[PDB]
Amino acid sequence: TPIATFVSGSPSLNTYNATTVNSSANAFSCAYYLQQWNIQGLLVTSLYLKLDSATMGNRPGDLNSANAKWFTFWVSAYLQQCNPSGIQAGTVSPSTATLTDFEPMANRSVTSPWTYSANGYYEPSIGEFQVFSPVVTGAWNPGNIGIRVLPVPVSASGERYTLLCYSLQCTNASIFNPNNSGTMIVGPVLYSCPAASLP
Amino acid sequence: TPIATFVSGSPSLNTYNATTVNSSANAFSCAYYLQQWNIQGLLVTSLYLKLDSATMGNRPGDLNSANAKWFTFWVSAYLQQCNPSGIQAGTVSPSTATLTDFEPMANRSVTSPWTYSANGYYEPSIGEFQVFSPVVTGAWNPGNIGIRVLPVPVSASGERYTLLCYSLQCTNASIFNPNNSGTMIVGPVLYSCPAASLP
Amino acid sequence: TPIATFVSGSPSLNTYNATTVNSSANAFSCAYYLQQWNIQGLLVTSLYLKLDSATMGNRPGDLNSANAKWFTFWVSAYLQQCNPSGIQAGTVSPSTATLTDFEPMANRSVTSPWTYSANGYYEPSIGEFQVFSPVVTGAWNPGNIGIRVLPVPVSASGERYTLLCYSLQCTNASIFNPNNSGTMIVGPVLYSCPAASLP
Repeated sequence: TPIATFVSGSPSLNTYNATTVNSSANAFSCAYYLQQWNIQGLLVTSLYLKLDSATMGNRPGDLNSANAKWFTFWVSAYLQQCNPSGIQAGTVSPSTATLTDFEPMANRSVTSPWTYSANGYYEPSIGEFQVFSPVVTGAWNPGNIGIRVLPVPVSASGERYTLLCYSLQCTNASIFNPNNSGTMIVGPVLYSCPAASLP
Repeated sequence: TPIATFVSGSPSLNTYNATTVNSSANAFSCAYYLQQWNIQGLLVTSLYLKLDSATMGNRPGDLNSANAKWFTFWVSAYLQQCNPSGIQAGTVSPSTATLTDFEPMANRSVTSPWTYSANGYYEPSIGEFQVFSPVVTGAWNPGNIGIRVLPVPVSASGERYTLLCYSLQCTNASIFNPNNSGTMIVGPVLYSCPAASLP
Repeated sequence: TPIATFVSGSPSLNTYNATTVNSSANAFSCAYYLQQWNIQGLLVTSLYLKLDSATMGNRPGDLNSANAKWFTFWVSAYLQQCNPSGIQAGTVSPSTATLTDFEPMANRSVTSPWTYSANGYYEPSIGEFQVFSPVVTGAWNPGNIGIRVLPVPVSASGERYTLLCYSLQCTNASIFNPNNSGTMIVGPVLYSCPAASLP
């Protein structure tokens, strides 16, 4: 068809099956809801993200860990080969489309790639910047969330993949401090870029 | 079809038949031009807004009223049941589509709803933030317009609707002061989010 | 078809065949990569821009020239009649579409037009503002790039055209100072607005 779609994640944001690594290299479980479109070669991506002190995992309490403000989330079309944030199998429409139809076209501003790890922290300092106010509860007080978002080339086992990288940038240290209970939801974050291929 | 469209409002921005309520709970007539797309479940909305001292209505001159800087505009797909800003009947294409095809999908970050009034002021403090420089004339000097925009759940008579809420945030007090004559146009403001349904 | 596409420019950003004029009225050669969609009357535009001290042309070294921070780039659907930035012939799909299918609908906030020159500097002070961090090399240190982007009406020989205008706004003076060698890439800059016509 001229238009293909992909949907993945937890509509309730109550299943915490993806992964995000913060600037102190600490890995956490998170919830997400991902909706994507490939409209004749234009990739449109909608993303919600949620963290919850009760499900994210252990928060180290050393000063550096507790004061972390940035964390990275990766949307991938390569769920087995290059999937650092653990995007789940979802639903592609129509049946003749395949998830690789949702790869972004290569970023023409960046050609040195990130070497993929399962728990490595990558911090982009280039690209588009958006600003969100999050929905927070409890003692969590990150303030505004800045969002750096771009396609990034990623190398894994001699292959190159372009993924979508989101750097979520809290104004305040708060959510990675183990003394503070609460939750945070951000979205829907919209991002468009050229797709690698036509559907 | 895979794509449906809706167009409503005043192309000239010279018919002032919609309504906006400002932070002092004062209601004003405004002009708008609304163009929307439902592209296989992706809702894309383009909006222009205009205020004119000569057509907006009486501006109370108490300090609180005169110093108001924020005002809220509502795009609705429910023109009879939940239409706080008075969006006008328009044109849906194709003929097999219906305006409810333009409801946004529920915001997954917010589930406590706004109780609809015809003249109630609602102020979102969550969601995406955009920045526009307005087109102004006369003594109107709002400066930059910040725009908080998101889908919001709205309760009316036991039913729930998701609307698009725009909070337009003047840098300076100016346009609600009855001593100042002039006009302001902002747009085109673009906003995308998932639609509730496929066309 | 319901969807038409246009692609033009240098995928490598290594062919410098377009033109940008900066705030000191100095003209430079630049590289670009332009991908556009007309989705049933919605115009979506993706743009990369690159400058390189080695290919941009002579940089005057008077204080005013060297300290220039803003420069304007024009995306046009009128490659012969109104093409101030020198957008190159490209590829329209399908074969039944024509490049004029990519004209933006008129900006409803602005009706006084710019008088086109081949080397005139136009500076918009109205419209949407985005923020990018650029990819830079060498001694180039512009810092963040603010981007004012909007459709603008342009008059040429009694005809009116709407073009897309991008004002790229460096934080620091740097890239127009002839003492500083280096390069800058910004993108992909995405911009949507209503199209003048259906494909």
